[PDB]
Amino acid sequence: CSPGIWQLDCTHLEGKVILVAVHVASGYIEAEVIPAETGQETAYFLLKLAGRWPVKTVHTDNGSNFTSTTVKAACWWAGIQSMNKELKKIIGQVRDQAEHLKTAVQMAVFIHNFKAGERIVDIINFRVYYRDSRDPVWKGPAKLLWKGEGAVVIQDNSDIKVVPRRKAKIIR
Amino acid sequence: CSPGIWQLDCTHLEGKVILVAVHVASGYIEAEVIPAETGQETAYFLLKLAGRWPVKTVHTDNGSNFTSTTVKAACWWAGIQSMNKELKKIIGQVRDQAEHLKTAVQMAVFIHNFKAGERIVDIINFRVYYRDSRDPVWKGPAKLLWKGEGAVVIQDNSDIKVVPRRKAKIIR
Amino acid sequence: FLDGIDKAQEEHEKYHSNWRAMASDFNLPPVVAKEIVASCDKCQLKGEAMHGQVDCSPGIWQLDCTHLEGKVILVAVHVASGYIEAEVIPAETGQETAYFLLKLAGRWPVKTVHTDNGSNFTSTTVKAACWWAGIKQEFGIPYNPQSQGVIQSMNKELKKIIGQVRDQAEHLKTAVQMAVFIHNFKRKGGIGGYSAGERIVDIIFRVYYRDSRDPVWKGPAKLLWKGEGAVVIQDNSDIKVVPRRKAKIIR
Amino acid sequence: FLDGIDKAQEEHEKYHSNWRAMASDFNLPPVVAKEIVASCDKCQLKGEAMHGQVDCSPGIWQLDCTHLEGKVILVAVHVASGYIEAEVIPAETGQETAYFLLKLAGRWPVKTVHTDNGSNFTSTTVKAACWWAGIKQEFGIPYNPQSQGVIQSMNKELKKIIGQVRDQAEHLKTAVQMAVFIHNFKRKGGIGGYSAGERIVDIIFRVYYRDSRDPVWKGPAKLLWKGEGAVVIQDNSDIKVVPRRKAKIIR
DNA sequence: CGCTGACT
DNA sequence: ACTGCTAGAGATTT
DNA sequence: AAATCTCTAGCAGTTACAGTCAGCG
DNA sequence: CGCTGACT
DNA sequence: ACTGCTAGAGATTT
DNA sequence: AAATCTCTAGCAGTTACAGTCAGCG
Ligand SMILES: [Mg+2]
Ligand SMILES: [Mg+2]
Ligand SMILES: [Zn+2]
Ligand SMILES: [Zn+2]
Repeated sequence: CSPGIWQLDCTHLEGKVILVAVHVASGYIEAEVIPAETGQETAYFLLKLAGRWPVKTVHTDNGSNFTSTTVKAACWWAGIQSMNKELKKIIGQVRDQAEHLKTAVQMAVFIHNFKAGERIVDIINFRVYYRDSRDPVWKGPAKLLWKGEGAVVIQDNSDIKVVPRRKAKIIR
Repeated sequence: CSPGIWQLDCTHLEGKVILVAVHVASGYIEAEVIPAETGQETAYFLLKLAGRWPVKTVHTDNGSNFTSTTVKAACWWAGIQSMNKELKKIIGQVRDQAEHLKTAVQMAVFIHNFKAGERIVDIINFRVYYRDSRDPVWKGPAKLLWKGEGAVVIQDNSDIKVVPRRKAKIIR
Repeated sequence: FLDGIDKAQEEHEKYHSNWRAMASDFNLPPVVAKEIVASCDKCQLKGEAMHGQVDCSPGIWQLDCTHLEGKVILVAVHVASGYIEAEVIPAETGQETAYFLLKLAGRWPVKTVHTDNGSNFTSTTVKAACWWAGIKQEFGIPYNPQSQGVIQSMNKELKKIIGQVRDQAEHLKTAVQMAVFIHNFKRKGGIGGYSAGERIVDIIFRVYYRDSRDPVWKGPAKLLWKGEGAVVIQDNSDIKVVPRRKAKIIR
Repeated sequence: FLDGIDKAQEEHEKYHSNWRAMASDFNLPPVVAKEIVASCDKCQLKGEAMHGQVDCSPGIWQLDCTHLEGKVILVAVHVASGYIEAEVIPAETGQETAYFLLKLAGRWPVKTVHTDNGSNFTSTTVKAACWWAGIKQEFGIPYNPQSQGVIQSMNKELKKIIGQVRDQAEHLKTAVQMAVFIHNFKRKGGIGGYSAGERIVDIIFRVYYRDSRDPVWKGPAKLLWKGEGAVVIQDNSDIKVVPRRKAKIIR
């Protein structure tokens, strides 16, 4: 399965439109209140996802807010049911926790996604970059010997060093 | 003779006061238009000379603009006839070269002093400080081998260098 | 001690000479000279001449607004990856920000937020939001924008990119998110030549001071705490933080 | 050449990617990448990232005004010795300045003056004055205060010293000349620990640019001359100087 | 409801 | 055809 | 202690006004 | 005399 | 009880 | 060419107004 696959959909909760994209190969969901059915806010949404995640393909239907040529232009520049009802039920749960609907929408997206994030992380030994005291230069690839909590044990070419986590970054 | 010796005097050309100090041991003269006879502009004048040259002693008379205690306070904080007539005659010469009198006063002081400056310089081998290109750090004592015009020939510990005069200073 | 000291203190208290002047002139050593200088109150203005280092942890997210074409942009940043979550705010208030942090928690793992003491970010609405989301609300010094420095630089580049692609839109918010696309996925460099999605996915006494835009350095105050970059002090039960560039310590 | 180049130019002309992005993405070398980047107009904003070095000759004297307590101070400086000739101006105009330069020529050997294109220093009165005194009137760039940089720093220290000794006067001009005394004779350091009287007596293509406080970098223009620090250019018979920090050259 | 001060 | 700098304050090495 | 790096504020023509909201009356 | 623009 | 930074542009050494 | 120092603008809540005078009408 491919990573750049997004399935689109929309519902009409409280008589208000909600537009949702779903990472198929992880089931990872982002749903946002669209004020009005049109290609404008749609292309705004795919433009957000475009710069929020690496889109390559959107799967969708013949709705007028999707066949709008603004979609094709913004996308040219740019290059599931059970989930809809999952978020529907969760929205039903936390509707009374927040007055505005859009709030509880993002609360349901939060609940589903974290309470799929580490799934997309799973879709896509270690090297460490660090800073000493009073020397804002970032330092070379440091061989991670151990990752601790609040401190980390690195090795450069001649010095096994302690560094607090507030001055380190660990990248493959 | 001592360097910090200044003789004071004043005249009244065009019915306007002019106050003059004279370096005795060089005859070096600074004369300035004082608007009014008082210790205020007087102490202003000795306060200028105090920060314009290293005064130690002023020789003067019992005039009221001099016995004013403002003089003694500003001075506490701070720590010839033929010249008066010399500048008088020169002022007579260049009076028609400038409308305002104060102007021609400073023109006469200019004429006398440069047309005594190098005398006070005479009252009080070489070391050179320099800057390279794109390195605003000032550099060490460089043994002057020759002083040229527009360039200078220096020696540091291992490099006899050319430097243009726009990037050099020569101090004993 | 030596009458040179007394006349050095009269000299100093009339002219506020430096330590080399009194030292060489009155034939004194540099230490007691620096003790006469350091005994003075007025001469002690300049600070320590050193920046710090912002905390660079995965769970941190900088946050700040800016201004353009009459509109108020809000900008969220990841400290490590340089990633962006930017959007337009129709009119700045705290509720819309709280909705934005809810938007940023529902997409990205947030643990704590480091921004300034602006109006919004102290409201109660934001507090309830980061409370619900398990996010810790951190603040910094008021008049030390460099404490947020990371995000500030982003605005520059963000505005820079808007200089390039403003002719590709009839509206602002579009070009904003376009710039976000460019910076996060299409530009590369820094760490190992990654774009911000690649990085973000790879990771996942007497103390004188001034404040208040007041160049009048403050009188002696009682040092409470010393860290690395800022300090905490007391001037008549006035407990306050100061960054070291804006402060001086007298041991 | 290679269709990768064409799609790199479409890519670039839609997103304005940098050279590493196009290079690594479309599997190209860095040189032609930097040629696509350098072929673009919009991306070419930033300049050369380097300061110069002001001419430090004995016969030079910096000159500039400043503002304090509603009054306008005038400040003359020697570049080498750090010496000062400061005074208050009752109300800034060119004639009073010309009288001041006459005052500074009658006390100190002047050969040439380096200041800015302010109103006064271009008037004819000053020209007649430095004409009579054998003094050469030099100017600098308008919107590059660092070209006078020396004198600017003096104002800081001068104002700093006025912070220390303003309670020793009923008038401003007094405290001004007091500060002059302190800085020139009583403070020491720098060269070898001298005060300014000791030192002063010891001595004695396609080029894009911006100006006019306009962050819109300018279109291609024809380089006329290259020195060390600034350059001279032509945009449709618009002969003008630009400092290198505010300019970029395309070979 | 003012409104203050506090930071932006 | 012209150009950033100065004075302190703190580490650090002799 | 005595020297020798290393680094930053503020100088540059200059500010009183806008925009919010927690907290106190 | 305006006044413009040009820099501070 | 907390902390300046980022992306280019140009020399310069491998 | 390919890497590796080295260094600076502008970001920070934000500007329309004052002060002069050479030059052009
Ligand atoms: Mg802010
Ligand atoms: Mg000026
Ligand atoms: Zn003092
Ligand atoms: Zn481009």
